[PDB]
Amino acid sequence: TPVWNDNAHGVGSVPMHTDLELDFSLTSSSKYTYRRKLTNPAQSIDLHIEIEEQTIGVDVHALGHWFDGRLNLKTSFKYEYPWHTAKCHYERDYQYEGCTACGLYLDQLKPVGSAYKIITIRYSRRVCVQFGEENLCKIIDMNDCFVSRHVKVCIIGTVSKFSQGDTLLFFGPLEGGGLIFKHWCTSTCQFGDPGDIMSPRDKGFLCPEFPGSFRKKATTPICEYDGNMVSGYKKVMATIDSFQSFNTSTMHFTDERIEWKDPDGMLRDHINILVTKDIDFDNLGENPCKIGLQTSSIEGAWGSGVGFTLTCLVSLTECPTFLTSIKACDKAICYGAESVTLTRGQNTVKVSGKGGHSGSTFRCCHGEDCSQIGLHAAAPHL
Amino acid sequence: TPVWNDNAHGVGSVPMHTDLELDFSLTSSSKYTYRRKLTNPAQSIDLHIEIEEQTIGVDVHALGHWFDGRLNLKTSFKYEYPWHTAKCHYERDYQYEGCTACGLYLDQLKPVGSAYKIITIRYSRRVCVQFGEENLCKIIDMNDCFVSRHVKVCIIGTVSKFSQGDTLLFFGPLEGGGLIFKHWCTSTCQFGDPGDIMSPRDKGFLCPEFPGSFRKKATTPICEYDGNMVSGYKKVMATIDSFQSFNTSTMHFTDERIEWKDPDGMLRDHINILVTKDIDFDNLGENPCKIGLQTSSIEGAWGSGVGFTLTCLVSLTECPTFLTSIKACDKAICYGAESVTLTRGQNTVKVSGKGGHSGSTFRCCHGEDCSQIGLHAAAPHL
Amino acid sequence: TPVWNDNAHGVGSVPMHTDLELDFSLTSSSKYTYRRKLTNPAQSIDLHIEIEEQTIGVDVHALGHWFDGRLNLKTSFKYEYPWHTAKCHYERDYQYEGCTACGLYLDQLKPVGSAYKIITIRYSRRVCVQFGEENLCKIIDMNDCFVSRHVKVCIIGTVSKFSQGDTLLFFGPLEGGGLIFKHWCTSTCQFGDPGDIMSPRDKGFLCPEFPGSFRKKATTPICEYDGNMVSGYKKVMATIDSFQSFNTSTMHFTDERIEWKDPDGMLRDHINILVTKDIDFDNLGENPCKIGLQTSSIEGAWGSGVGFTLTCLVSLTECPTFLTSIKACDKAICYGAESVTLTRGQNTVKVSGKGGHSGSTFRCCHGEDCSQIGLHAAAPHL
Ligand SMILES: *[C@@H]1O[C@H](CO[C@H]2O[C@@H](C)[C@@H](O)[C@@H](O)[C@@H]2O)[C@@H](O[C@@H]2O[C@H](CO)[C@@H](O)[C@H](O)[C@H]2NC(C)=O)[C@H](O)[C@H]1NC(C)=O
Ligand SMILES: *[C@@H]1O[C@H](CO[C@H]2O[C@@H](C)[C@@H](O)[C@@H](O)[C@@H]2O)[C@@H](O[C@@H]2O[C@H](CO)[C@@H](O)[C@H](O)[C@H]2NC(C)=O)[C@H](O)[C@H]1NC(C)=O
Ligand SMILES: *[C@@H]1O[C@H](CO[C@H]2O[C@@H](C)[C@@H](O)[C@@H](O)[C@@H]2O)[C@@H](O[C@@H]2O[C@H](CO)[C@@H](O)[C@H](O)[C@H]2NC(C)=O)[C@H](O)[C@H]1NC(C)=O
Ligand SMILES: [K+]
Ligand SMILES: [K+]
Ligand SMILES: [K+]
Ligand code: NA
Repeated sequence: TPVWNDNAHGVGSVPMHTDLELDFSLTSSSKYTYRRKLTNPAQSIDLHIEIEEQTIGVDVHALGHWFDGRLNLKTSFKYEYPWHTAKCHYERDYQYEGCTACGLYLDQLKPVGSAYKIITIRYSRRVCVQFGEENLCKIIDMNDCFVSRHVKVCIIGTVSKFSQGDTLLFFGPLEGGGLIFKHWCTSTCQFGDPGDIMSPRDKGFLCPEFPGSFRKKATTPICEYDGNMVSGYKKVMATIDSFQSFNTSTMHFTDERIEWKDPDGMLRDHINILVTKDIDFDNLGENPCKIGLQTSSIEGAWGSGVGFTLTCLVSLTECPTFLTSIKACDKAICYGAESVTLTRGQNTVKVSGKGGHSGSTFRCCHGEDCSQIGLHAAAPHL
Repeated sequence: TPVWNDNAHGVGSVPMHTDLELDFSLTSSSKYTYRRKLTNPAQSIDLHIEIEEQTIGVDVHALGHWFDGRLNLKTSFKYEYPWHTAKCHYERDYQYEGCTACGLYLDQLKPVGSAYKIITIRYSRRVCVQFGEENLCKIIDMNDCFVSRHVKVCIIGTVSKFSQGDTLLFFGPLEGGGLIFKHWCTSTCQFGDPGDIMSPRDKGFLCPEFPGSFRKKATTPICEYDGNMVSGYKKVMATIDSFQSFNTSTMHFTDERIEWKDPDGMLRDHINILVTKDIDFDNLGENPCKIGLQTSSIEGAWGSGVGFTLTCLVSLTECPTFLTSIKACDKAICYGAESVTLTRGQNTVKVSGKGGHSGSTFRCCHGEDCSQIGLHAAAPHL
Repeated sequence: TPVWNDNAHGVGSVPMHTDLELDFSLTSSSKYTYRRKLTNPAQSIDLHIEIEEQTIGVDVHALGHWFDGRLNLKTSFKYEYPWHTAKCHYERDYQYEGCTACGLYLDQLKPVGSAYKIITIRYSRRVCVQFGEENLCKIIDMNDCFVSRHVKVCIIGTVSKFSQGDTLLFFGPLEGGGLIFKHWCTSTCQFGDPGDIMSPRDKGFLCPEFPGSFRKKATTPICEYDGNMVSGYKKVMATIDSFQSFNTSTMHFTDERIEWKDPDGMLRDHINILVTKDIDFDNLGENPCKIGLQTSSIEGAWGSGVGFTLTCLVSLTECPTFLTSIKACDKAICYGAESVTLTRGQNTVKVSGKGGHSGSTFRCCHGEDCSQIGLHAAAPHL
């Protein structure tokens, strides 16, 4: 007969047994403080609420640096091309009757920015509530709720600035801001594209294609190339106003993740705060079920839009069944979650996730509780 | 003087005459159940609420299968090319002083997945409410409300995973999941692009372009082609981690539509449930207006991002005017809606819609009531 | 000790001291009216609320007209090409032993539509509230709240139809509707792309690239070109159902901005209206701080996805500190905002914005109050 469920984050209330409601639209980039002494219609309760500015957390794959460069054309006339040491090149031989060779190569290379592929975007605010001698702080994700015996704080919002798959480019001492690219080259990079010339890891260029053709023109042959000769950096700069900038504040780069506070004050979210002074709220997720967790296996990749899957062994006691969520987390960041009705005893639960880095150990978690160890996922782009 | 309007789905309440509020953030992929006996401060009322998991419904155009293949180059030397039977080919003749022909053709073709263009995305939850001997179930769209005399259930949420225009690729026995492509080729498909080699309907390939050039190189000429030789499937697989996967559960494919439950447990929506035990809510859309409906004509297409327009003849009685919505629906799925202030008597109302398939008969509907017949739209991509 | 903050738009209420709540999901394209006489459990208060249809305001850059055309190939044999007057052309000379010239040129040019790049998208509803002899109307942005002593109206919603960076194409007497393009050419335009042939300002074509190659074939040489010969307009029309249409009503074009009401009746937003008859709401943004404003400088561009930055000199009196927002606005439209904790006396505040046109004078604003003059930003695409 029981059907315990902790996936509901919120409260049941009797509107006549509630004492205070705060309901408002708040600038995303602003904090908010509320302080009041709650008195009886000779004992007072101190209420102190602090809501911090909206933070964005983006799980990314670092793509390395984008480069500007010049495309050079050379003519030579077995026996190797004069330009052979160039990493990025294209050639055609005209031979017989040794050869007579046309070559293209990139040179005057210079890094212009660092690029990051968006894997996941999540917004949150840190919320702290003191009610009497109770003090509790929690990072509340947008579209989730802070729940306590006497106070509920729900945040509801939407933002459409960034999308999964976008590429963020930072031109310099990041902070300040960057550009969003919606069409950074991936499966085909041709010279001229945004993202054309990349160095994924300081060494090794991923060279673009040169889709055009050579031609040979009473003396010496002269080579011509009839494709595009303008680098992607130059083409983008020539129409820079076509691209979308964003600004940042208090940036924090870590491996495969960027967090910051977006200072765009045009954005708002909705905050609702409900307080009951006497009779406790009915916590909708209250239950007597107890969960033990450990990892079993993992497959897939960090830093990947495809992602990974963490297999968890989950033990349920004190309930016949329990509808809940099992998460894949490491160091207080969660990368995926699976809603599941557990049955009493052992359960096997697969959790699909995305994000993290080579050093991540993805743990099986329930609420704030996690397994003793996590598992590493595989590298992407092998 | 009257200005009846049923476009407001919700209630007016006196907060002191309300008995229970449930307010919470719920895991999108989780159900929720609430059961309580409502008692007087010796007669009890059974309250039973069942909210089902979020479902996504996507109106799509089935694009057929994407293929891998190999690009082959041949040299021949009136009188037809040795490779002439290949559906996808490209040739250049070098003649005079019969010809001497260079050819490219695709072969070793193999279907790798089924592709679907997103036309419309809608999320919903089925909500069932028992209050006493009243029992009512309704599919509630995200950002709409369930309304009854004693209970309101509103769902508010946002999801940004899928966008109109995205292409979904399913690699195998769909269920499990798929990939999202944001740049599947449409107006120009070149060999190497995602979507390059398609078969829209099991027969007939839509062949990609081959943008490169041929060249002819003491004996026989040998042809060369200087464009890309790697298929789009291979190029995408080589950088697969650049693309975004999604997972699915309890899939249901129908013609030009896919429905499933997304098991991503990181997503949440907001649920508000308000209950009045005694005095009925004021239903904000209550009215005495009566509507009769029939179709008049249709133009445009199913399976199209451009869409169709259904013209409806709508009769209004019992009101001088009525602000309401007229919808284009078939088999309990609605594909478009027009808000309109009807005037007493006959009205002509045009409803713009998107989606459906060749067998769809788009009917004129108001609320749960529809015309006796619907009209077929035209096919896309003719 | 004080920490005044006006970034919270909303109210604190005691639920037992509130008299009426309206909560509902409203068709985006519908208005809503509520009229009631508020009576004591012999004096009545007239309540009259009018909510107007959702309006979209899009800051854009007008891209000029897109053209259809025909690609013509000519052979000629110092001394200028027969086709030299064509604005869009491509040539290769085959010379020595004067030249023998192959040329391509565009002709039969015809404008097919007007294109606009989306810079910013904002939705709003006009809300008017009469409570007794108080009457107040305000344009309320989605996810903001109307706040007065006796009535709060909050709008919460999300729409995903348009994105920053999309290109809107209007084919004719705009109104009716248009097409959305997610991949309009920017940094590289090749013949065949959406956006290939543009005229930014009635004179001057921005010509596309012709990435293919010429070749020369007992008499006269004949030129061939092996690249794409089909215009972008024709290629798009050939697969028009792949693109997304939208409809419009009561359009209003101004320089670099378009406003309209989207008649898509499938879209809804959420409206909450709370009324207290007797004791005034606690306005969460109430404060005694007083602000003076003037511009100091500006940099950056109108009509640009990169944007501008307006530097404001802001004087704070009557408070030691004040957390608020300073905006960049002109003629009752705001283009950016910065949340800031001002300190008593002078402050320098930088406000990042996007949008506007050459005639815009961006002013420093707080609430409904603005500086006496604004500053012009620079043109984009110079
Ligand atoms: C959720 O999806 C993952 C992802 O794997 C799928 O990705 C799709 C894009 C598509 O390519 C499909 O063919 C592919 O299976 C599933 O994980 C995969 O499962 C298969 C079969 O068990 C394994 O062979 C893969 O190694 C494995 N990959 C990863 C990264 O885990 C997963 O099964 C699916 N369901 C759940 C509950 O996570
Ligand atoms: C809503 O838009 C449709 C779509 O038709 C428009 O699509 C735009 C993308 C653009 O190309 C524009 O030129 C085009 O008209 C309108 O329907 C069309 O209306 C015209 C004129 O009556 C007819 O000739 C078309 O056949 C018709 N097409 C379809 C599919 O119905 C429609 O009028 C407009 N308004 C409403 C209220 O639906
Ligand atoms: C908010 O961002 C703007 C935009 O300028 C940045 O844009 C990024 C896309 C990237 O290219 C980065 O290199 C670039 O600085 C900042 O404005 C710029 O600031 C610099 C340094 O002071 C000036 O040299 C530029 O002229 C100026 N441009 C504009 C349009 O204002 C701005 O500083 C930043 N911060 C704030 C608070 O607005
Ligand atoms: K080439
Ligand atoms: K070609
Ligand atoms: K060329
Ligand atoms: Na070529």
